[PDB]
Amino acid sequence: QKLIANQFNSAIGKIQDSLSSTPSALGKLQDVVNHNAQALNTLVKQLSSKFGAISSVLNDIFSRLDPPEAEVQIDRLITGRLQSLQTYVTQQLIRAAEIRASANLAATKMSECVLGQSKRVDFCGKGYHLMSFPQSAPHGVVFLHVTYVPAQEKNFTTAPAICHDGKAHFPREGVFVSNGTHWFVTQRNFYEPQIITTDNTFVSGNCDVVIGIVNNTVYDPLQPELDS
Amino acid sequence: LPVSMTKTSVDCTMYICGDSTECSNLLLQYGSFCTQLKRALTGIAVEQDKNTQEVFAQVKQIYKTPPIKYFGGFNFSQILPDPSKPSKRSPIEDLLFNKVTDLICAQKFKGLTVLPPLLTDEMIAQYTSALLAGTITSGWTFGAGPALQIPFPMQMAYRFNGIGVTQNVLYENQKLIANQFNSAIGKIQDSLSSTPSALGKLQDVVNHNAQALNTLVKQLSSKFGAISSVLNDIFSRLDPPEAEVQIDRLITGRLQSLQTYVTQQLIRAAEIRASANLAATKMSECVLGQSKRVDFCGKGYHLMSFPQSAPHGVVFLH
Amino acid sequence: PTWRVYSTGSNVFQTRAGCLIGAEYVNNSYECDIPIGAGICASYQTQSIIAYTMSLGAENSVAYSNNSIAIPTNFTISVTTEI
Ligand SMILES: *[C@@H]1O[C@H](CO)[C@@H](O[C@@H]2O[C@H](CO)[C@@H](O)[C@H](O)[C@H]2NC(C)=O)[C@H](O)[C@H]1NC(C)=O
Ligand SMILES: *[C@@H]1O[C@H](CO)[C@@H](O[C@@H]2O[C@H](CO)[C@@H](O)[C@H](O)[C@H]2NC(C)=O)[C@H](O)[C@H]1NC(C)=O
Ligand SMILES: *[C@@H]1O[C@H](CO)[C@@H](O[C@@H]2O[C@H](CO)[C@@H](O)[C@H](O)[C@H]2NC(C)=O)[C@H](O)[C@H]1NC(C)=O
Ligand SMILES: *[C@@H]1O[C@H](CO)[C@@H](O[C@@H]2O[C@H](CO)[C@@H](O)[C@H](O)[C@H]2NC(C)=O)[C@H](O)[C@H]1NC(C)=O
Ligand SMILES: *[C@@H]1O[C@H](CO)[C@@H](O[C@@H]2O[C@H](CO)[C@@H](O)[C@H](O)[C@H]2NC(C)=O)[C@H](O)[C@H]1NC(C)=O
Ligand SMILES: *[C@@H]1O[C@H](CO)[C@@H](O[C@@H]2O[C@H](CO)[C@@H](O)[C@H](O)[C@H]2NC(C)=O)[C@H](O)[C@H]1NC(C)=O
Repeated sequence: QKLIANQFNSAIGKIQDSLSSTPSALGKLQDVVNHNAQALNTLVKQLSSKFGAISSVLNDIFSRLDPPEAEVQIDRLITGRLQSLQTYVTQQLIRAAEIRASANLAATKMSECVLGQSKRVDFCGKGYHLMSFPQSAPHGVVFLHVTYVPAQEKNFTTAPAICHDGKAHFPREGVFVSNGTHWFVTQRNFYEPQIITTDNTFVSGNCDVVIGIVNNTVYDPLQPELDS
Repeated sequence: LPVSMTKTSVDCTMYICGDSTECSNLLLQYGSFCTQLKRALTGIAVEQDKNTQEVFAQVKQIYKTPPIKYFGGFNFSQILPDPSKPSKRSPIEDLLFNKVTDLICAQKFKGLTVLPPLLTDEMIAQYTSALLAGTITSGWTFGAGPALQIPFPMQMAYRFNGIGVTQNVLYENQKLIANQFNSAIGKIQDSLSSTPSALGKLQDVVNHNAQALNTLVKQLSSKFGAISSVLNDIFSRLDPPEAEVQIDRLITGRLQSLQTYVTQQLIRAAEIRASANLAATKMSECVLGQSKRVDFCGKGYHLMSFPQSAPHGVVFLH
Repeated sequence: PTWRVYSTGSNVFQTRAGCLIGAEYVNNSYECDIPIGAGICASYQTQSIIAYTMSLGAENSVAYSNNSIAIPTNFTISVTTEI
């Protein structure tokens, strides 16, 4: 418990420095803000376009020419500006679709990673999922995923089954390993050797059909008690 | 599953004006449409490479299969790389590449060009080979941390327990399961070689892009209400007082056509991005692990999956 | 607009994406910053700009055998961000 607590505290301590030091970790939200600002600024700047007219200012056009020519000039300007507005609206609709997709993904992630534990690989982090915590950021969410990663691995010699008294034994929930001399049964994700007994093995058939079976002994807990 | 789309670039001046300078001078007076169009096309181009990176570049290291290829009776010859051919591709990959395929010069002379991808086919093949080596030698352990070796029959026993069937079922039926797997791979190769309509999606993507480019090229033969579809004959046959109307109308028509092209490309890019995201999810949960979701990684109880690369897409064998 | 870079001093490289002038090709392979295309990409280090073929990652080989297994003996808790 103490080691796990210390590791978690160290990770949460380091995450703030990791966020602060790198100035491009929050690039998605900044990209959203920049895209909106650029679209609006471009729409503002389009008002200075002449679009084939004598001038981009309407008052002078009305004050200098007759209705027959002022009409065509202002029609040109009106057409150009309406085209600009329509382009802006279409681009906004496409960006809204993209943001809706991202929001649906965020909702699914908060439902499955924060409100429960997920068995989906690489969905709530890199590794084996434990839990997640949400935080709010301008125009978005930030998930902190806690993950179990194995380390300090060791080699061993394995065997599919153990033949004893003309019977084949298989592990209920573990794997058979050997350190060179003796055989043990251990869980597949953490090394914890144990003595092969009848409690942690089950029998199925004789031992002349399984390729790679290994001779050894299985210790029955009942005999020492009934012999004492 | 399609992953990427063809990257295109468009030159404004050569499309709208061509070889006329006064047309360029007038075009300077219609705003910053070209900056918008170029920016959108560049964004799509970068997004394509991002899609390919997300789908394929998921393993930190490049794993290699052992020199001796014995895996408990399973063959794996039809999906592992072949060292004889220079491209270093599996047979299935070779069929997939050979099954999906002056107009380019005509398009180029009008200002429409195609940019090359960042990742060549050899690099994608190398990534797929690394994924296959990892899933054969290690299992699902290489996607959750360091890669740990485990014999293949024991991996299949674990995957049998994952679907509610005990280990003895595999261990007493090893040869039958191996023979069924080998026959299934052979039938997959034969069926892929025989039927030519299996690769319809990628061909559809390619055809749609080509058709859009052809329509854009053919829009230059329209008059839009002017007196001719060529700028030089308009400028050489009228006075500057009256040529402006014709040139303005032609320019507006061509700008509208090119805007429509850009909008269609944006919508198609959104669809391809959705497909690429689905492909990345499938690579994460069907190849790097075992999935309990029904019908996500095939019809039946999922055991495993193998990736292969195809032109602008991925092929999963479940 | 009259800024041509002639030759030699900036070197000339023929890639599949075009002609590169100003960068020197190197035989090394690095995880690169500025993508150019066709697997060729550039960076800044020597002092000058260098172009190279990007490296996909470190080569690894897993000791596969009929009767060899690897089992962890320790663990690590990791906290990761997703925005
Ligand atoms: C398990 O055994 C394998 C092979 O016996 C080890 O892989 C070797 O590691 C050494 C490093 O000490 C290298 O010099 C060899 O080239 C490796 N051989 C192969 C075939 O890859 C592996 O290191 C062992 N595992 C542990 C945790 O020590
Ligand atoms: C394999 O593991 C067994 C069990 O831990 C080891 O046997 C013990 O080894 C220690 C080390 O000297 C002795 O003090 C014990 O008395 C041994 N117990 C028994 C029941 O034999 C064995 O030495 C290990 N083998 C190797 C090669 O490390
Ligand atoms: C495991 O034990 C069995 C039986 O104890 C061994 O099978 C015997 O091997 C001897 C050879 O020394 C033969 O003479 C016998 O006919 C075999 N059968 C029996 C019932 O004794 C077997 O060799 C041992 N080792 C392995 C790897 O299975
Ligand atoms: C244990 O592995 C070895 C290989 O490391 C197997 O021996 C044969 O090795 C050759 C190498 O040229 C392969 O082509 C064969 O496929 C391997 N098997 C056979 C039956 O020849 C050996 O078979 C493996 N052990 C068992 C019990 O299958
Ligand atoms: C894996 O399958 C391939 C076929 O895809 C086998 O190669 C064939 O071997 C037979 C020998 O009976 C030849 O007649 C065929 O011409 C071979 N085909 C090809 C494409 O090479 C290969 O032998 C199988 N693997 C093993 C270990 O047997
Ligand atoms: C498992 O790993 C932890 C660290 O991840 C090890 O704890 C470290 O042990 C060394 C040596 O005693 C100390 O110098 C460190 O300060 C410890 N770290 C922490 C965070 O307490 C632990 O010893 C490892 N366990 C095994 C069995 O190897």
